[PDB]
Amino acid sequence: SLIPIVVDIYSRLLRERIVCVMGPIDDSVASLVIAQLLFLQSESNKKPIHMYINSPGGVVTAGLAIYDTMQYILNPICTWCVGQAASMGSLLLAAGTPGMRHSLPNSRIMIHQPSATDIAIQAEEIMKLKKQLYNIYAKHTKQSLQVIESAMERDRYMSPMEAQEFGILDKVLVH
Amino acid sequence: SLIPIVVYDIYSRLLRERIVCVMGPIDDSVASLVIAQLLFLQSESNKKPIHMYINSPGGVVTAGLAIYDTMQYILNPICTWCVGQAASMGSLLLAAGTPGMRHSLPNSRIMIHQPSGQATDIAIQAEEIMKLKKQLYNIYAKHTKQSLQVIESAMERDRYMSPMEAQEFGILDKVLVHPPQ
Amino acid sequence: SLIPIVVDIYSRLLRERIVCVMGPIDDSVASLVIAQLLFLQSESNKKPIHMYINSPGGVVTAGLAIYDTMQYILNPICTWCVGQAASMGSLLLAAGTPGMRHSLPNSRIMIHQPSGQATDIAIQAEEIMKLKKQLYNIYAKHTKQSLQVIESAMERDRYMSPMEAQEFGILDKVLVHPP
Amino acid sequence: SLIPIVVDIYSRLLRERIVCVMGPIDDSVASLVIAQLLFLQSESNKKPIHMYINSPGGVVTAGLAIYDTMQYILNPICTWCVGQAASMGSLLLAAGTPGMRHSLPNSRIMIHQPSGGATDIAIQAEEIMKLKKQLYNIYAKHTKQSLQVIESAMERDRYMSPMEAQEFGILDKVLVHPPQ
Amino acid sequence: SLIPIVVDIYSRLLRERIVCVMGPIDDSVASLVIAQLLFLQSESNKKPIHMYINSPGGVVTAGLAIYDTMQYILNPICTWCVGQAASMGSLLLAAGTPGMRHSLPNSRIMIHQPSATDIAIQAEEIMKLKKQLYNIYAKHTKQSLQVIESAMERDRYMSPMEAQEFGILDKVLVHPP
Amino acid sequence: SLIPIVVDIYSRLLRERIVCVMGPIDDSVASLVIAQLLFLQSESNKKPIHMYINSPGGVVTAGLAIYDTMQYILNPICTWCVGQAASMGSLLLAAGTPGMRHSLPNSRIMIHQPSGIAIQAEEIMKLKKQLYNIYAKHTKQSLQVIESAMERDRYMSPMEAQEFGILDKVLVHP
Amino acid sequence: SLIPIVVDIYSRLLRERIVCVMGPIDDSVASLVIAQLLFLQSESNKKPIHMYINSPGGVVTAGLAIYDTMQYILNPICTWCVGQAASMGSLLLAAGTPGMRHSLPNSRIMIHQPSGATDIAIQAEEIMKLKKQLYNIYAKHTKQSLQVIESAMERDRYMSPMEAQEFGILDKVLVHPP
Ligand SMILES: Cc1ccccc1Cn1c(=O)c2c(n3ccnc13)CCN(Cc1ccccc1)C2
Ligand SMILES: Cc1ccccc1Cn1c(=O)c2c(n3ccnc13)CCN(Cc1ccccc1)C2
Ligand SMILES: Cc1ccccc1Cn1c(=O)c2c(n3ccnc13)CCN(Cc1ccccc1)C2
Ligand SMILES: Cc1ccccc1Cn1c(=O)c2c(n3ccnc13)CCN(Cc1ccccc1)C2
Ligand SMILES: Cc1ccccc1Cn1c(=O)c2c(n3ccnc13)CCN(Cc1ccccc1)C2
Ligand SMILES: Cc1ccccc1Cn1c(=O)c2c(n3ccnc13)CCN(Cc1ccccc1)C2
Ligand SMILES: Cc1ccccc1Cn1c(=O)c2c(n3ccnc13)CCN(Cc1ccccc1)C2
Repeated sequence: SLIPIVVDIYSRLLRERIVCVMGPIDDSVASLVIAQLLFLQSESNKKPIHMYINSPGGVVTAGLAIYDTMQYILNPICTWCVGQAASMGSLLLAAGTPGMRHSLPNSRIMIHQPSATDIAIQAEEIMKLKKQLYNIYAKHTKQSLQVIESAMERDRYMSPMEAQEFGILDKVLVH
Repeated sequence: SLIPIVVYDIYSRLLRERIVCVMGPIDDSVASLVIAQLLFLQSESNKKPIHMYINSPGGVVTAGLAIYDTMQYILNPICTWCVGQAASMGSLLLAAGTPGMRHSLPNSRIMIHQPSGQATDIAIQAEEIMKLKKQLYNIYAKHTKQSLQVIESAMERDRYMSPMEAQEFGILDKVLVHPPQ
Repeated sequence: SLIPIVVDIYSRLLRERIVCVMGPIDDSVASLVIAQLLFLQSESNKKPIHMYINSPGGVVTAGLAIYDTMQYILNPICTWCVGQAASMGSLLLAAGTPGMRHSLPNSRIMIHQPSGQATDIAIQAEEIMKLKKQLYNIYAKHTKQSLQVIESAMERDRYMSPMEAQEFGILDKVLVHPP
Repeated sequence: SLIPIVVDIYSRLLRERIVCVMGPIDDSVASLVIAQLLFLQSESNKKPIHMYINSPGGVVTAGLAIYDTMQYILNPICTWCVGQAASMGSLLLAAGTPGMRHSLPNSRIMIHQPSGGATDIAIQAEEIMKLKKQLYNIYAKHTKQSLQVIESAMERDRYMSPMEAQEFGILDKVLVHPPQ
Repeated sequence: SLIPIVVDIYSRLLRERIVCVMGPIDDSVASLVIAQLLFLQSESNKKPIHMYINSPGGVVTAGLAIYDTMQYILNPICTWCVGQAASMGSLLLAAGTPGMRHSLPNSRIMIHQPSATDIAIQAEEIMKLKKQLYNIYAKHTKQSLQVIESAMERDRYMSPMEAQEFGILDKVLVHPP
Repeated sequence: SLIPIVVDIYSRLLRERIVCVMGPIDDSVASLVIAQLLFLQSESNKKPIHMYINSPGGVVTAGLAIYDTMQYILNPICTWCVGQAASMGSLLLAAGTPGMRHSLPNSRIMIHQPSGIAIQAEEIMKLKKQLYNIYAKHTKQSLQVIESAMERDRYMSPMEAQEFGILDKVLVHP
Repeated sequence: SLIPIVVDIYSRLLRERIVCVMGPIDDSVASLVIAQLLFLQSESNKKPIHMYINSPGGVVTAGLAIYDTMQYILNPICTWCVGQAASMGSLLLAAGTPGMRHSLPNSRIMIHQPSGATDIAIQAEEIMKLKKQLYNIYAKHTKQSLQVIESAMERDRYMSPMEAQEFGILDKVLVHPP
């Protein structure tokens, strides 16, 4: 028992121009997501693309690959948080086109990074990655580096409204 | 190991009947699957009822809340049906059905008590577990019409309800033995 | 090596309106049996449905889900025991339509419940007992035996012959060839 | 191993009305064999069915499920022992239509049952004896040997040659080349 | 794993009437080989059947199953040893139709049996199987039982020419005629 | 779930003349990449081929197999670093056609090799020297610069990769 | 990996008469390679076959199985070393048709055998018999003396393509399409 067929449902979502990041982020997810984003831009570089995010996070470099692809394509991107968006998941959520970042009412949003890496790396390198995340979160939340760094220190989740206040998303909708 | 074929694919057939199955433990991939089916069925007709079959011991809370938010999101009425059991997040989805359209078979077991803990994708702090718990208190109260204190006390009891008890408590609306007609 | 093709045999059985409970019972089996039963009722709610049972038991709640579905649908249900029907398997066997519960001559039938899968999640003493009582009532309903008779019999760790099962009220007919 | 294609080689064998019981016998093998036997009966309830046996034995109840099915259907059944027919395997071999039970020349036949298990769930001492006595009666029925003879023979932990199995009543003919 | 398509390589060999015993021998291999042999006979009980052998051996009863099917069918059977034919593998190689048992130049051939298979069996039984192997080898090589028993006692491989002298095969070929 | 269908998604990329080196490099990855490179050349020995690299590295000989095929085929090869190009990954990135080596803004490049198929000390060193020569050929740095730089256990940004000669362009938008 | 489709990549290579030996060699690989070689011979007895070799070695008897098939078929065989050709891999590389044995510039070639390979454990005399067969094969195709082969295979080392050329393992090292 695996995937149903419709009048494949995940292919159906791709016809809707929906890209799913609904799990832990690794290099395989990144490749699949990136391949889909470039394909949808080709079908149309003006029509919006929709990203469904239900991820606890994952590999940083895998997440930044998706982010860079989101920034590369010309399409407006509507991000949708369902379930949760934690760590790199919340970075992709905040990277949506301004005005088009949404969450469902009961989602949980976390920008705190966990205590991840394809290979072992040095202290100076984890900190360079961390600082890249600070700049991206700052860019898209309109918050200063300081309040980003301090907020990412708190090991906690935000509600959709808190995330809206903080600048991670724009709209919280029930229907 | 083989999923039989009909006059094609039994589970594709249920989906043509607008039937979605939550028939096991709930995790992120189940939620991904259910959610996609609900949004698909809505697009075929946003007024025609959808039916959700629930035989689940529970699972990941955020995955269950993902399904719950999608249930409340779509315009369709939703009939929930409990066969076997609806425990933990399973009973939440059962109680989240359209009022008057929440059913159980006669011998099912319903539990709103949450398990002591794999209801998390990643380990979390004490304060977050409590925020999630209160989210559940509010949802059970919203759909059962019981007060917070009644829900909080009831969820502290490690027990299952019978369908008739679940009906009196406001979790479901009718217990069926045979089809009306 | 795995499942030939008729000119799929299990899909052929489903054309015959045959449903298979041929292994241990869990939520996955229950979901598949239930989907088939409802599908067959829609093709026709009067044509008999046939359930083949060769099972050592399984999850109680999953077995009750099948049982409830059997009782829900309009179709008459012929139950056939090949090999054995143990624990929840004998409950489904006994739940067939009166006069339509069968067994092959050398099958083994046990209504004794094993000690201690059994449940999907761990449960309290009171819950295990409430499940046991649901079995008592079902067995009493379809065998026409009193509760005390059921409770005492289910306390014996033994198997029955098809004949003993007929005398006890679990099945109606024991057959060697097409009756 | 990956089956080739001519259409699948095993679906081709089913068109020839050949059912294979190769390897150990469990509930899944039984459900499959039974389904094939009932299917072949429907295609023609008089045409012989052929059963190839290369098995070391297996679950008793599963073996009896196949056996009862063999006795249920109308069709004649030819049994062919290739390699070995041990324990429940030799019971299916011996349950073929009288006169249509065969073996290749170098096969090994054993009616002795294996110690311990053969069982889907653990069982009491009285039940295992009940099942054992069922096997005595089946072997007695088709070999035309007495219960005492069967009980004593199954106590010996040994195999038979095809000709010993013929003289004992398990099979009817040992073939080296295609009969004409 | 990644089996290429030819406008299925292993089904192409079956069209050529080639059966493969290309690994260790167990009941599943025997079911397949036997099914293919009977299929090929039915398409023609006169045309030769070819058996490619690169096997280290395996289950005795499984190997005897194939052997019996080889002797059963009417077709002449050409056996071909590529790589190695050890234990039951060498028996199948030797069971080929007289004059049609071949090997490539660098193959290794062993009639020595390895020191469980099938199920746990008694001492008398394993000896009965061993005696069945002696007789088979003695039939197809034309050696006496004494010669067979002593040769199977040596833990060693033969070259194709040694196996030719011994009677296990008839032709050692480098290239086609 | 597995891969989606469009009209498979990676077969679509191949129709675009895109080859993916999107994970750790091993022999199986090498044989697949190689076959796609030779196939694309047959389709056309003149149309650019694009290589997407998100790799932490892998087997050296496997990576050199890919590198040699890149240098063999006549096509211009455009390399694109997304996420990271580390160890052999950064070598294939630098092996692109001059002027056609790219990276997205937040990628990480590392030419340091990892400390680690059961070979002798002389052979590990022979292999390392081959990497030096290759990096020196395509970055236009001298060997001493390559050897000292590969000693540092660090990652480069795309911009320092550019000034070092690993890539040519850092793109943000089309 | 997930094999892509073109309008299967490895079946496209086989239509080019390319057979791949791109990993460790075992009876499974040999069975497949042999089947491909005999199929391509029937497509044309004389058209060259191409063999891509990126292998660390494998079972000796499996390797000799492929080698015997290579010498059996009438087709000329072009060998192409990419990545590496170690132990039995280098034997297959060296077994190509004289003048048609190739390597890319950065490949590594090793004729030294490993110490551990064995379908079934064997005696000491047998493993030396096999070793002698490898000696004779390498001698035949490199045109070196047995003594030269025996000494070289002691040295636990890899050769460069140009060093394999002057030893007689291959004939051409090329960078771009000739
Ligand atoms: C039409 C189509 C369909 C599927 C995928 C791609 C395309 C078109 N298409 C591209 O989108 C790009 C390139 N390219 C080459 C030939 N066709 C295409 C070259 C690289 N470029 C930059 C890039 C790389 C990775 C991530 C983000 C951005 C994008
Ligand atoms: C027609 C169809 C078929 C299958 C799937 C989707 C659709 C249509 N369709 C949507 O239903 C939604 C969006 N969208 C964008 C393009 N097409 C669609 C965007 C937002 N999304 C909100 C959402 C997400 C998860 C759970 C609940 C609600 C709904
Ligand atoms: C036509 C068809 C085909 C396949 C499967 C079902 C159907 C028809 N069909 C039903 O049988 C039922 C419902 N339903 C909704 C749309 N179609 C159907 C909803 C309620 N359900 C009650 C039930 C649930 C579980 C177990 C037992 C009984 C029965
Ligand atoms: C025509 C056909 C094709 C495939 C499978 C079955 C059939 C016909 N067919 C039966 O053979 C039987 C029943 N049945 C009901 C509708 N069709 C059929 C019901 C009872 N069953 C008894 C039995 C069961 C298992 C083992 C041995 C004997 C036989
Ligand atoms: C036409 C065909 C196609 C595939 C497979 C077989 C056949 C023909 N065919 C047989 O060859 C045999 C039987 N049989 C029955 C219907 N068709 C066939 C029954 C007896 N069996 C004897 C045997 C068994 C095992 C090994 C050796 C010999 C041979
Ligand atoms: C047309 C096509 C399609 C797929 C693959 C190849 C081809 C054409 N094609 C070649 O490209 C090459 C050879 N060859 C033989 C028949 N067809 C082809 C032989 C030698 N090989 C050299 C090589 C090998 C590995 C890596 C790099 C270079 C190139
Ligand atoms: C046309 C074709 C296609 C695929 C496979 C084979 C053939 C043709 N074909 C043979 O090549 C051979 C035989 N044979 C019989 C019927 N067809 C064929 C018999 C002997 N075999 C010897 C051999 C075995 C292994 C390796 C090398 C040589 C060669």
